[PDB]
Amino acid sequence: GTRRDFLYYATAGAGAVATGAAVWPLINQMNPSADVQALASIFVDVSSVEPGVQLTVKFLGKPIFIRRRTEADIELGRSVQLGQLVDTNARNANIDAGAEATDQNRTLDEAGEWLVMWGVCTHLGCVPIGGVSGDFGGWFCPCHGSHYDSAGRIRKGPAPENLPIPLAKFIDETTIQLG
Amino acid sequence: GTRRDFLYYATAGAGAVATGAAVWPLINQMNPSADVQALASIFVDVSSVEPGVQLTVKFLGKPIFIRRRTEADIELGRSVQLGQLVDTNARNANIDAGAEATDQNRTLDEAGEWLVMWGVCTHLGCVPIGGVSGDFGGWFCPCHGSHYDSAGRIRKGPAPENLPIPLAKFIDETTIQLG
Amino acid sequence: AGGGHVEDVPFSFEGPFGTFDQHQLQRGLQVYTEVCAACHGMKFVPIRSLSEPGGPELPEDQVRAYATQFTVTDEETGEDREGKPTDHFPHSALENAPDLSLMAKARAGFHGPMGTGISQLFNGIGGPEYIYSVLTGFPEEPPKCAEGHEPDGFYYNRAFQNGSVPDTCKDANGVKTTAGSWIAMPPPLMDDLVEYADGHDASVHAMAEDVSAFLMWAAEPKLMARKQAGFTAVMFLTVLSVLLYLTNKRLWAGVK
Amino acid sequence: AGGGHVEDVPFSFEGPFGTFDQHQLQRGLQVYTEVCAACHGMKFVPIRSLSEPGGPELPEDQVRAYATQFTVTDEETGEDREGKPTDHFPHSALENAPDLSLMAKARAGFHGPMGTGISQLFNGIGGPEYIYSVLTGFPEEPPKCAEGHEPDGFYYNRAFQNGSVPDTCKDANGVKTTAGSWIAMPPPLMDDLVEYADGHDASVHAMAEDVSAFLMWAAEPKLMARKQAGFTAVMFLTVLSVLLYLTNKRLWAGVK
Amino acid sequence: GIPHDHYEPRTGIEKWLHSRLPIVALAYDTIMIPTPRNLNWMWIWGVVLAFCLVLQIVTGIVLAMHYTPHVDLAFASVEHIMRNVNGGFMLRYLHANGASLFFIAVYLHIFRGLYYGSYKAPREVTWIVGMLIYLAMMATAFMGYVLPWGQMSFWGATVITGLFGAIPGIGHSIQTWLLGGPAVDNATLNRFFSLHYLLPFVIAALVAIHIWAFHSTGNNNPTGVEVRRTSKAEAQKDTVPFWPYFIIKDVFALAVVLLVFFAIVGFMPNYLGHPDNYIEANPLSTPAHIVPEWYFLPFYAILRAFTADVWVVQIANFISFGIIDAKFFGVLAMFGAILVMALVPWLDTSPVRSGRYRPMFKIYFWLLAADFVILTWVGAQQTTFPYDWISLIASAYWFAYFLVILPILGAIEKPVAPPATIEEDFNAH
Amino acid sequence: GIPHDHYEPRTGIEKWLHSRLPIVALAYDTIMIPTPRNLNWMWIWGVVLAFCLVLQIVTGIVLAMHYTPHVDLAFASVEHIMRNVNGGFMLRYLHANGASLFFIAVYLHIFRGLYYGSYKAPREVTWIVGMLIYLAMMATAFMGYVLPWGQMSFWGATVITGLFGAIPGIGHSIQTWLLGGPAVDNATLNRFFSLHYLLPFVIAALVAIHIWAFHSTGNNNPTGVEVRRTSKAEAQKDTVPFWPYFIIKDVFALAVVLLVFFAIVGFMPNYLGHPDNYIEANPLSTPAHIVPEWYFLPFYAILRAFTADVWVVQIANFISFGIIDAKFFGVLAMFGAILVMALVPWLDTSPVRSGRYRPMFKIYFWLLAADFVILTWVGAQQTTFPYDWISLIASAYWFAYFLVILPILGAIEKPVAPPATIEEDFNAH
Ligand code: HEC
Ligand code: HEM
Ligand code: HEM
Ligand code: HEM
Ligand code: HEM
Ligand SMILES: C[C@@]1(c2ccc(Oc3ccccc3)cc2)OC(=O)N(Nc2ccccc2)C1=O
Ligand SMILES: C[C@@]1(c2ccc(Oc3ccccc3)cc2)OC(=O)N(Nc2ccccc2)C1=O
Ligand SMILES: CCCCCCCCO[C@@H]1O[C@H](CO)[C@@H](O)[C@H](O)[C@H]1O
Ligand SMILES: CCCCCCCCO[C@@H]1O[C@H](CO)[C@@H](O)[C@H](O)[C@H]1O
Ligand code: FES
Ligand code: FES
Ligand SMILES: [Sr+2]
Repeated sequence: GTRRDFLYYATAGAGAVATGAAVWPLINQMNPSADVQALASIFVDVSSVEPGVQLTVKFLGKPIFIRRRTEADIELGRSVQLGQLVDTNARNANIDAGAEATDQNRTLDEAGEWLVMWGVCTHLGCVPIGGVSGDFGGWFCPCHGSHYDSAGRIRKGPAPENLPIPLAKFIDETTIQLG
Repeated sequence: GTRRDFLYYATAGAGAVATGAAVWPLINQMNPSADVQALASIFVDVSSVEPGVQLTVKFLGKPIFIRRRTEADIELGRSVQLGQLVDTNARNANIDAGAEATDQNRTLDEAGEWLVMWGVCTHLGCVPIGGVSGDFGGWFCPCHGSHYDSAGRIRKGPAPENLPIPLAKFIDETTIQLG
Repeated sequence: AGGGHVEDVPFSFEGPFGTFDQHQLQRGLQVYTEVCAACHGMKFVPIRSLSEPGGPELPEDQVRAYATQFTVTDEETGEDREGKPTDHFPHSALENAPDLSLMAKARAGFHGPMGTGISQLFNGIGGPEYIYSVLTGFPEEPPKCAEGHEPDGFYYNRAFQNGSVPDTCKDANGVKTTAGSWIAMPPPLMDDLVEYADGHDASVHAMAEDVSAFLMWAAEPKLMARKQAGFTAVMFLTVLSVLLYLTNKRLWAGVK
Repeated sequence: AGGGHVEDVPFSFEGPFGTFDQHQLQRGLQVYTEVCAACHGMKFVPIRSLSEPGGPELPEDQVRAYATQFTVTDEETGEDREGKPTDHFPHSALENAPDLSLMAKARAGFHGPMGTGISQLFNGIGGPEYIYSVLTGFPEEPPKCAEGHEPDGFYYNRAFQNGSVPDTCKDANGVKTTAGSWIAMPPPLMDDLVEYADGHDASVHAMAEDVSAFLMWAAEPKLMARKQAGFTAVMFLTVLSVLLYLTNKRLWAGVK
Repeated sequence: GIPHDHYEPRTGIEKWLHSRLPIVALAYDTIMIPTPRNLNWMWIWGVVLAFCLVLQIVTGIVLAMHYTPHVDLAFASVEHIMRNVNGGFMLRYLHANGASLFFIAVYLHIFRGLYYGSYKAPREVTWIVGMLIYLAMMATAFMGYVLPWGQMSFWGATVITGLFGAIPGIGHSIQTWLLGGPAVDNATLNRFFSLHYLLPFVIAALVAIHIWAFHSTGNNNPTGVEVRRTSKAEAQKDTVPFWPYFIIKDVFALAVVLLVFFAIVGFMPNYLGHPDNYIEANPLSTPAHIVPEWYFLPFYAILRAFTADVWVVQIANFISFGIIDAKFFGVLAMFGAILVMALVPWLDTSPVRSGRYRPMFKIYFWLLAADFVILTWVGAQQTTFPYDWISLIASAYWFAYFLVILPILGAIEKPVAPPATIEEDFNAH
Repeated sequence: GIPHDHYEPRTGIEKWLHSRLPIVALAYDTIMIPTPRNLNWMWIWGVVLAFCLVLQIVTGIVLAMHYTPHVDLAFASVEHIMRNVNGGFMLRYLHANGASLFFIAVYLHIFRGLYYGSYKAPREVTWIVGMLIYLAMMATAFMGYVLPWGQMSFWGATVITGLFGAIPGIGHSIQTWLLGGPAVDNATLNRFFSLHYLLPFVIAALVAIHIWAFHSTGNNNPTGVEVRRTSKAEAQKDTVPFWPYFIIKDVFALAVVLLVFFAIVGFMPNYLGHPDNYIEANPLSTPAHIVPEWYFLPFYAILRAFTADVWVVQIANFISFGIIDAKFFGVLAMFGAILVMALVPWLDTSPVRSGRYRPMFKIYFWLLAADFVILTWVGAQQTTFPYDWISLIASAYWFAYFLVILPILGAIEKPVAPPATIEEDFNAH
């Protein structure tokens, strides 16, 4: 019956498993190690940040932008209509994933003075240049030419989305906790 | 005529030179680089060294022993006759290459208080153990069992030679310049 | 130097099915923190690993609190800060106190017999046994041969073999008479020097076994994972060998 | 940002047979130490290279004396000490002042034309020309478009192209009108700021040309060694190609 | 194979070795293979490529003896090589510019193949092995360029790894796995170093198979007419043995190539480089003018030519329900441009081997060569008008050549009669 | 060679490929080679060695993705692997214990050859290629052991490089060149790293020639009687095709070896190691009990056995006017122990292939196997009495076996008749 046909199948099946058991750990060693998986929040002192200054800080190997926006930056941001935006999602880890990209939903405070976001261009990961650059009074990405406005929303170029906003909150009067 | 015989020799000879010119720099890059060639002298503070203390210092990646010898060390060293030593050369860079391995030619000073030498076993380069170890009141090499006496001279074991003495001199009352 | 006699402790983690006792590792962490840490560091052990499975397995909030006691120089800032779990334990505060991160593997307690290696083959390398023997091997009186010949700043220990020995403690050919030798570490332990929360006993014996076990985990944090993997491969390869045996047998039948 | 125009300086080291002027490199070294070193470092240059052939070639006693002025932290000791020739030049004192070790190679002064690369192929990359142009390109009056719109803490420079520019200096599509942009470096030179020992003139032009040559050597210290080898390889291969040409021709002769 | 005379051991030492390991028999039969007599200077690029691999390997091993793959030490260790290691400056420039020589040579090697039909039957395997080698080369050169850890290294790595983040569904996993974390960091540098060392040996194994491939079929020649194999008599009128006739001719060409190459390395070693890579990697600031190495520019231009406004992109987005956006489309286009070239034996439907006897083909071929140069040039330009259109027309022609013209050409073209034999063409010269 | 059937393409895909690249014909003729039917369990160690080489290579490539060759970071990078890298503890122990498995297998592989006469004609080339592989293995393993930069790493490197300082005249130059300075330092670590990566690929290339060598001659077998090649009829009575009969027999044996190997790695991964290599390199202090890895111990024992007091050393010293002192004599003895084993085809003067039919030979061989075990053991002891003598008698016998016994035995021994054929021997078992 099925006694002499089955041995050559069961043996080959064990060999296939053995190869897979050898191959998976060879792949997973390149996945993030325990030292990387464990990187935790950081705190940034901000008392020294005047309006019109962007503070740039390293977090998870990438830049984080902290701009204390001026009156001009804030006025421009609220003046943009939703239907004029490339991406109408807030891209904000602190609120609903579906929240809309109004200027109020892009800042930590209700006054809209403190803009905290990942300084990582959403096209292919470069750093946009700040100091009121580009055609929308915000940031300009020199790698392939994306323009962001004064609230960090994408308006022009290859980038598909607004600069993502990390988990961020004032822990006290003068300190922001990222992550 | 020598017109058709010379080209096949001259062409191959040029090829031989060209290969050699390419191989030498592949060997010579492994010879000491300019940062290594440039290593210069160092200075050691000794004011804290009481008799019976060995100061151990790194110099050119190897240990240098600076021992302030006691009375016992000096008496034992001076009591050895030349014909009783395995290696009768002083191994001292500061004097003639032919000087004899008398205790006087093994110390920096006439009082015989300051013994400065490479702590590098002349067998295969291990570090002899200091203080008062071995069978000759000196140093013991744990790698293959060489015994050195109170003047650092080889007396027993596989090591062929006395521990070498580097260029060393007192720059002032309390500082020795090695190299 | 040489090898010497160590006390054969029956640690839970020994044997192919051996595993760490979680409470013992926690007690040993307390002993390291309250006693050894004053002089010894663990510069290769990430503090966050006190939460990782297969160790003391402390809540991550406790570990976050534990890491604060260390003053760490931040890498980016360059200014001092409270410690985080992502930091390592500090270096040894005392310059000649060796780092204990890998001590349980950098020492062998079992040797021989004729340098055949058979002793280690059955009893293991013996590092945590060795550590235990040093913590335990401090006698109140030194050997009679050195009553008043002890090197200053050194202490007789039964198990320590790399220490100096007075001339009066050597025989006529210079071999030392004493079981051990003189170590620069003063006796660090003493009965109930630590107050365990669960009321576990804190004799020098108990703390020495607890801290020896903790230091085995600090050196081989993945011991349990390694054995699980060994078992798995061995059970697999038993099956695989049998199947390959029957295949080989049933194949050669049409030949001999 | 973009590329721009640089003054085509005739540096001695340019051309296949070009070589450094030893006295010029020494003058440039004096400028670097007395002016630039206040803000800029050269963290990749070993101090001992001031003696090596193909550079300033200072006597080793002078170089030994020069190295003393620097305060170096010994790695093993951890305590501060006087500099040695085996130490590198210090890091930049000013955090946003770039390191000048490789500046003469990390900048291109010649670009274009239609991104065909023909300009660099004939005129070189132009790094020392660029450095010269920046040191020269500080005008007393800014461009008319920013009469009273200068960012505070910045200075207009003709050759710097990566700087910010006032809103009033851009056209309707936002591209800057000015030849240059605003740099955070204040004009570092001024007539006779340095007193050269050999009496060489110390106009802003002269110091800028001298220190640009020095910065080319600090960036490419082995330039002269590289060209001797280049000449040699080309001379070998010219001869070898001729011999291989005659051989190939005389071989195929017995076929066609 | 082709009819030829075989090896025979003569010395007493040769008879001894040949009866145990016939390695001498193999070198003889390899180096004495009858090769078509009428090969022109476009047949040298195989030897040039072979030399480059050895040059890169030998200088590479040496450089790795003094280099540290750690973000705190990598850049400094290369300057240590340049300044302190005996001849280190020369070994470094040879390795860097040697990569450029490696890539000028393949592209000339490839376009030779595309013209003379060295990819059409029976040479598909040679061609496919070649395509694998080319893919390995690009992967090798990329990771190599990261090791100095300059600004182009770091940000070039950021850009190129972002390509893989664009794959729907699995993109973010692939990107993290390649990076070893959330960003280009030490983990990325450390693993690229291991793979930069490994892959050149994989390339060598592929080249070994590559060489076996055209020895099995015999070399193509400019006429596309195969060597006559019915007898040794008429094979010799079409051929001469590889040694000495084509060994010395290749070695000569190599000496001329190296003359130019050593002039570059000796006198303008940085022309083909980017100055921003003499600046240390800064994860917080990006050079304004980041640009790839010239040998990646054509394919880079293809990637960035397909933006969201492109009409063909908007159809892809509509038909794919939003899955295929411009970012991912550009990635498909880039690997798609190489793939259609890999498939050219099955896209070129003409039975005529050599493009020399294909009047319409010559036009489209030389447009492709011009297109490749155009593509290289636009890759280094900005994406503004007109370069955005120039890159769209250039990308467009590349796919048209392989996917439309070549299939169509093989069913329309009127070819010229080739020579009867290789012998006929040679005597006329 | 042996008479057997050749490949014939059957599928249309097979006919297509065979007419372009006969790689399937090559793989078929290889895996179906007629192999003597009467091979015993000592013929498995070739496959184990093949497996080890892949294990070392694959685990090695992975480890280099996380290791840093710098004295300040090397030891820390290995602990980073052990604690943080996914599976890093297992990959490290596999590579470390894998070297031991690699080396137990060669010694068993070698002594198999020494007993059954697998080195005698026509198998000298196979044997000599084998000796080069062994040298490459030793060189790879030495440099590999240095990379963690523990105390044994540093001082083992100091000792082993000091051996080259013992060469008269040129010794210090070779030593400085290997070290890159006055002492074992970073330059040494950095170059050992590059070379540790390279040499396994050189080994792989040598193994290809190795397999080509014994495929050209055919495997030796336990009787030493070669397979009959006069007809296909009688070749089949002496042989079976390698696939499936010996593939499956080897894979079975390999699974059993790995069962044991994985128990070591899983349950006693440090048994075969030295605890002192878990201590960071200290260039100023030396462990008291430094001892080499077990696979270097026998030759190390030979090296230190020839001291200045040994009568034969003192004659050498006097006759050579002092050039050959004990240190260098021991170095000559050490490489000499390996060399006489390479020359055994020309020292074994017996025409009988297999030692199974050599009564006196069996005695001296098993003494050599015993001597080798003894040599390994004394290698780990101190050089005091009696070990100094045990290592002198053991070293003496090693050289006596190859240089005196084996030459003399072939002109004195009265061997037993081997079987007429392999078939006769197989049926009797
Ligand atoms: C200072 C007051 C110490 C404290 C508390 C502890 N240790 Fe210690 N230790 C100290 C010194 C100065 C040394 C060096 C000893 C020498 O002779 O070199 C040590 C050493 C050790 C060792 C090494 C023994 C060996 O084999 O080399 C071990 C295993 C060790 N220490 C363990 C240990 C433990 C577990 C401690 C807390 C219970 C502890 N030490 C505390 C100084 C001090
Ligand atoms: C490391 C890279 C390479 C090496 C060492 C190499 C080597 C060679 C050599 C020596 C030849 C014979 C001489 C000649 O015709 O020039 C050859 C032929 C050839 N190679 Fe390559 N090559 C390489 C890359 C490639 C690539 C990238 C391709 C294709 C995409 C390719 C395809 C071919 C073809 C089609 C031939 C013609 C063979 C014939 O006419 O039968 N090669 N190669
Ligand atoms: C086909 C083979 C190879 C190719 C195409 C190649 C390509 C490159 C490139 C483009 C660089 C960047 C150089 C620079 O910009 O400075 C590089 C760097 C480097 N390569 Fe390779 N390489 C090859 C083989 C190797 C091998 C086999 C090794 C090592 C054994 C090696 C070692 C290095 C090292 C150490 C660097 C960094 C040092 C430097 O930048 O010069 N390379 N390689
Ligand atoms: C990575 C190292 C090696 C590999 C993969 C390898 C592989 C093999 C294999 C697969 C065989 C087939 C029959 C058998 O298993 O005996 C073989 C045979 C043989 N090997 Fe190796 N070997 C290695 C090292 C060596 C060494 C170090 C020596 C000798 C010093 C050696 C000498 C031989 C001999 C004499 C034969 C028998 C040839 C014959 O029967 O014709 N090999 N080897
Ligand atoms: C094929 C034969 C090989 C042998 C016999 C060998 C042997 C060794 C040995 C004995 C060690 C010391 C391991 C320890 O005890 O800690 C080692 C370490 C190492 N080997 Fe290999 N190796 C081989 C191939 C390779 C290859 C191809 C690589 C490629 C990268 C590699 C990478 C390493 C690395 C990175 C280390 C240091 C990390 C560690 O110690 O675990 N090895 N090797
Ligand atoms: C040399 C080079 C390179 C080489 C081959 C490449 O080919 C690919 C390799 C892998 C994946 C995709 C493409 C890509 C870049 O490496 C590298 O970082 N760059 N630089 C660069 C600059 C801007 C954007 C992207 C890259 C290269 O040119
Ligand atoms: C692994 C090992 C080793 C392996 C093979 C060797 O073979 C040789 C390599 C080079 C030259 C001569 C022999 C040598 C050392 O390398 C190493 O550090 N050790 N340890 C050691 C300890 C004391 C003295 C000398 C060495 C080895 O065993
Ligand atoms: C000898 C081949 C089988 C090896 C696996 C047997 C299981 C080993 O198990 C080990 O035994 C050691 C003492 O024997 C102990 O020190 C270890 O705790 C234990 O893991
Ligand atoms: C065209 C291939 C041969 C190139 C070698 C020509 C010699 C180039 O020479 C170089 O020219 C550059 C200016 O173009 C100068 O900047 C360099 O100093 C000079 O070495
Ligand atoms: S990366 Fe910012 S635009 Fe492409
Ligand atoms: S190294 Fe000192 S005795 Fe051999
Ligand atoms: Sr026990």
